[PDB]
Amino acid sequence: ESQLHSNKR
Amino acid sequence: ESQLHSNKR
Repeated sequence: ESQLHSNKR
Repeated sequence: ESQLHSNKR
């Protein structure tokens, strides 16, 4: 989820 | 995003 919440927007 | 927030944990 790291990656995803790095994606963020 | 719904489709992934769907995965919440």
